[PDB]
Amino acid sequence: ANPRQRNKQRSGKPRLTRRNANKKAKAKIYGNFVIQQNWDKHATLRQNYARLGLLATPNYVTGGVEKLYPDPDVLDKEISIAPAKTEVVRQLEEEAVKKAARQSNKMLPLSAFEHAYIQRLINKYGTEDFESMAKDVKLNSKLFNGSKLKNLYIRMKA
Amino acid sequence: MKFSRDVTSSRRKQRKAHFGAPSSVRRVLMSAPLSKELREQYKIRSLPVRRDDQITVIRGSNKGREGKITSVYRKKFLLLIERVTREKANGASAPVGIDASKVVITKLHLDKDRKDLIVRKGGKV
Amino acid sequence: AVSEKAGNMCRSGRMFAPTKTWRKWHVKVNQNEKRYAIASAVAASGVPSLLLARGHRIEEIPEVPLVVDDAVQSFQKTKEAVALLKEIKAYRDVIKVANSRKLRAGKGKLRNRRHVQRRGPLVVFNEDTGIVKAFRNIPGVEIVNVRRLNLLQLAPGGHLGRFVIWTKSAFGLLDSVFGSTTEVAQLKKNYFLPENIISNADVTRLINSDEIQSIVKAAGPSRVKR
Amino acid sequence: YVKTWFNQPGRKLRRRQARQTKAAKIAPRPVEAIRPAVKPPTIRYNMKVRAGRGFTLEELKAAGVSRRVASTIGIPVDHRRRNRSEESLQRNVERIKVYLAHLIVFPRKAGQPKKG
RNA sequence: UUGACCUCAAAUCAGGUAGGACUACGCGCUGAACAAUAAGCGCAGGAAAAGAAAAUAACCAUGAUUCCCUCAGUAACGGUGAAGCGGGAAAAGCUCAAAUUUGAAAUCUGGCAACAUUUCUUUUGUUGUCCGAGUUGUAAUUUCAAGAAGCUGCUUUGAGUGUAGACGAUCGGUCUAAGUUCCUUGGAACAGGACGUCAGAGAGGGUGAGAACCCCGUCUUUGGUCGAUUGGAUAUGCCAUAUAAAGCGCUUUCGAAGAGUCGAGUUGUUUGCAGCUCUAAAUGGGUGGUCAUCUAAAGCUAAAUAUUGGCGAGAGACCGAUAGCGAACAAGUAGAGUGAUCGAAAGAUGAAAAGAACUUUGAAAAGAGAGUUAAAUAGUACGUGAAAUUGCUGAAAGGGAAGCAUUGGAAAUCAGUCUUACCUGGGUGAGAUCAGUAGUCUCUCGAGACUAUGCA
RNA sequence: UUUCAAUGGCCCGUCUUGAAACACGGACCAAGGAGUCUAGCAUCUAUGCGAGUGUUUGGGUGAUGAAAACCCAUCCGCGAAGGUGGGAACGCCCUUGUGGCGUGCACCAUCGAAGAGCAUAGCUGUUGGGACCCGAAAGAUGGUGAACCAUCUAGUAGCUGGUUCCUGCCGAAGUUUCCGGAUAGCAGAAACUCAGAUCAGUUUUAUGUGUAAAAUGAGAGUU
RNA sequence: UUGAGAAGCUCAGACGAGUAGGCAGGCGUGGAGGUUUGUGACGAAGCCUUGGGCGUGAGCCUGGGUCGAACAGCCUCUAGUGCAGAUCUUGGUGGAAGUAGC
RNA sequence: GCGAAACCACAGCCUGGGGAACGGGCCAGGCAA
RNA sequence: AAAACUUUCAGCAACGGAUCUCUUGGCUCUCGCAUCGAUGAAGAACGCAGCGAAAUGCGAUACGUAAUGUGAAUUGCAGAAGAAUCAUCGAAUCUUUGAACGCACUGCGCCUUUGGGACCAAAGGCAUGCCUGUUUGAGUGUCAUU
Repeated sequence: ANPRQRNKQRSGKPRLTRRNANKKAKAKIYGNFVIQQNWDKHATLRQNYARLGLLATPNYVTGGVEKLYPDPDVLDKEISIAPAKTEVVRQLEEEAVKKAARQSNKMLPLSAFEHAYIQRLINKYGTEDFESMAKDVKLNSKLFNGSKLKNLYIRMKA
Repeated sequence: MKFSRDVTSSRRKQRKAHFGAPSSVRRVLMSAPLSKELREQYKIRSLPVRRDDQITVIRGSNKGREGKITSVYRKKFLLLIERVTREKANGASAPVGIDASKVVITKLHLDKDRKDLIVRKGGKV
Repeated sequence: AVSEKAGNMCRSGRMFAPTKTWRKWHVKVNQNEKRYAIASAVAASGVPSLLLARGHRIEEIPEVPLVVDDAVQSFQKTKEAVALLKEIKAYRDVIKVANSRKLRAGKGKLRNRRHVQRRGPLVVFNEDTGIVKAFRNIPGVEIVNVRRLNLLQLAPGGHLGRFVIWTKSAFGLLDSVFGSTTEVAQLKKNYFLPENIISNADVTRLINSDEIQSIVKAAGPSRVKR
Repeated sequence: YVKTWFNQPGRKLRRRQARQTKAAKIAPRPVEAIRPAVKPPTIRYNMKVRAGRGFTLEELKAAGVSRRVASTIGIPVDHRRRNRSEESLQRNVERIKVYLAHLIVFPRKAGQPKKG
């Protein structure tokens, strides 16, 4: 119809074709390797989350969920977790424990500067009157507060 | 039945493809079978035609009479066979054309590229 | 439709009433009408007469409704389906459809509508494990799940009585997908099978029974002489 | 000016396909974020309960989640909604608490300089 | 004076950027007919715009925007004609101005030097130094949802560089089942019969007629394999400027909030917007019902949504050469018009050109022989070749009509022909559904199909 | 089949006109060519359900076209807000039949004061939309060299010309009356109640031409 | 007595103009799902023909001649579906006419 | 020798009467070669 | 009354191009994607093939080269035998014009560089507005300034 469409239909140049149409094929899973391995490539995400023990939506389903077979005083209280209903959820949960196990050393050491910084304060103002040792300014060059001085005292221990 | 949306099932579009195809796409459209004993020797079913390939015509008025392929006439999908000719008015020979899917290849022209093609498709010499 | 830019009697003119895309293409039917038409469609696939009268070559089928065991759902090769079909003597249908593969009449075949042929048996399964890829290449044989039975596949052409080949797992689910006239289908919510105008649909039994023929008055001649 | 709904089955499948790529990108987490329970603001529907936009700041603090992290573990925030009735605070705090019961949190690696 | 700082200029001073095109969707200005309508003009993107309340509401209150459904042809107006509500799709939040870093412009472009880096020798960075920008304010910080500052005691952390594998995304090559067996008609077998084979492949097309099995494919492929190019994660090596930076908490200390704007009179436009006349406030100001809600005059922002254009793709109860596009072809083409503009007609020999050698007549054009072909009742004026219309021949008829209808006749021509079979009699040889008979097969004793054997 | 013989028959369509007269349109043949598509409303019928009803905004799903089919969450729309007699049908009889005794639907009289929709499809009707097809100078915007071009435009019509196959049944009115109309009437189409009931472009009888009560016929009356 | 396509078969009587208009049953075209285990190079569709038939009719079936690749009956679905006119559109073709004439 | 356009339902003896023109078709007539 | 002429019907030949069959075209709906130009786009003109009538293709590297493939054809002929009126495609080439750019619109130049064999030729650039910066100078500046 159009001039631009029609001149290249008559010409001899090949058409810039793209065999892109793959209907009915879903998006292959990347990201978490565990779920990818247990991801059925044919089932829909609502079916696969359910088969894997995961909630696709914590919010109300707005429709009619499939029936494949004929199926027969508290603000202080805390919900004591939810046991995993599938092995695959336990696989995800087990990795969470191991990843936290590696990242367990959250205590930091001290560098040389703050090391001798805390010794100079400690050997002069004891070890208990942290407010008084924050009140001094001759040695408290940076003018730290009592709260941060105690943190350095704890961190220097280990 | 076709299931890919990458393929088409259109008489208009498939014929457009057939007669809009260039030579490097026409060289696969013009293929030929292989003789039964040779077909199993290389374990391949059909190979594209080629000049200087010894073939036997199986269909048409020129059924049975053998020869080679003098030159493959790609722009009309024909095979020119020596000694398979026609007497014109002036006594000359206007060699008739046979389509590549009628003849059968008996003796191939063994090129270096053909040998690789045979072993590429899980075959052997 | 036609090009909106493009009188009716003039050459190179605007034909009367330009075809418009907003024509009514899709037609609404109430669901309870659709379930009735499909419960009826399933019922009429168990009556052998309505199967022959639709053109199905089931003169040697061992039994109607034809049910097989669950092992047909685990088929893998279309040699196997032909192996099974030929031992249930249902292959007459497929050999009928193969011989009925004409070329369409008219300008249809110029429009990706090239070939025609009859409809073969219908295989209703319950689980996909290789049945759908076994039987599919067999000409005519259509495979459709129990839970999504389609009226264009149980009443093709509008005509009742398609030859269905159930499986045991699919047949056992029929009591749950449709329900009963008293209970309700577990899978179709609040759906009860239709209740008929009459119980005994055979009238000649209603009339020629004793309880009526004992009270009718005398009988005249069927044809009165002139 | 006339509109036709021929792409209605096309658009629905495009939406489903758009949900599946989202699930692919974010595997463990749900495709949908949690929403609170609120009541429609009219005499006609006031006895109803539906979803809200997000959890107010009193709903986060009472449940025990800071407002900054809540945006990261998928709990959404509504600075505009407020709690006037305690039953509205109660129905949404327990909604958070049941969510944190089923919430597995993947640890993230953290920079640990040699000094401090 | 010097020379600073301010302005003023120029230079082929280096580094740049703007224009025109497209316009289906999109954002503005503007506009008459017949209506934010066409047009006219201006500006963009893969979407544009809009957008985190100076928003509703009177509720158990909701909570950025956008689209859909309803609310609803409702209210209101006077037929025009909504919005909350509700239900869905999608969701994500934010950055400045107003604070003294003042115990230290901590910020940044450009030149130069090396270091790197690449869709890339074509990209994009860092380090060092020098110069400028900047104190008429560039960073950090804070944005009302708060927050600043002091305090407390718990919880936290990379804008690095590799390697390795897994996963994905896009491009490219590649791996891929079975008849061309017999018989008949035909120019040709792809047909009809027969015997087979494959089938995750009986879509479609080609091939000398309808080809699952001759060819391309198709199915396996929701994939193996080999390459490259990248994306977000994992694993792990190295480097970390952390004396640092956050969240929650407690506050005997604090808390800045956008002006020719809002608002009023007045005049245009179509309620807002625009001009003109004036022109404000600080628990104020806007809007709703003494109350409720909101926090304007600054800024950004995905997805849900649109799409008669562009790059491709798949289909159709669509048209089938006077149709469907104006164009199945040399189609905006010839051609028409000073010009803007306007604008057609036109598809099919055959399987193969085998496209008619040659002889002959003719100045040739062409004709006649002759040839090819299955066919020339396919000869390039080429598929079938209708009607109108014209020429030749044969027939009957034919004093200013014709014309048709009935009834026949005549000429001319077709309809359609059928004693043949039935019954009875005998003989002759038979067979079987029959044996004063013997076996197998499938059914349900006997019902079939048969194989012997005898012919009563 | 052609032709002849005897008997016959004013050109078709439109419009006009009681009718014609007419005036139109018709050189011939082929092809093209005109109540269509849609939203709203009401009616009739068919179907599903029935104090209910409606899956298709959307979500779930659909491996063999996956734009189909199949399934249902939250709303929402539209609905929901007593006696007397005549009576359909039935039973009991009992001189049976005749009728009576009853029970009395729909409904109608009387006195009075035990929801029927919703949705889909069709038909006909109506209102809009380019609105059966064709035809009236336009006008406006914007351009080109008073003229001309392109679009808005499917601008406007009570009017003009045309509007396409067969058979069967019924078949008017052609105008009162008030007042462009609402009536009526004629024709139908449905629902009713009766032939033991009413009638009649009827005729008599007779009372005072009207009225009232015998024959001749027909079943008659309603909404 | 076989006469149950109960939508069938059978019996009896009267009747038959028709515009506007109302009602009903059918014939035909393109395509659509079903079907005829339909037809077709031993000749589909089409076309012509004073061949033969069928129907009141719309229409239909068939013989011959040409012809050469497709097509149809039945049940439903569907619509750009039926022509003698519109000084109708397009193409073709006559008389006028070998005339006006050049 | 080269060669239109207009026009065209179809025609073309009248005599009279034929009521509505009727003559261009109908009936009586003659004519009609 | 026969011929001629006029008329009907049949045979045959012209004429015409309907019908029937299809069909590398149209239309319609859905679907995926984001991509022009001062680094010269869209458009136009002139060129170019062993020969093209249109038509495409291409730009003096002209119906294209490099590179990666495929592996022997182009085809009316020619033509070579890594062939190919082939595919892919990341490298170069890409005539005059056109927002169109030295002034003008054919011509006329300017500047610099390269060179020729002081002058000339070729090449390069020489369009305007605006932005960041550099240099140069000037203002009737403000000072500064003993």
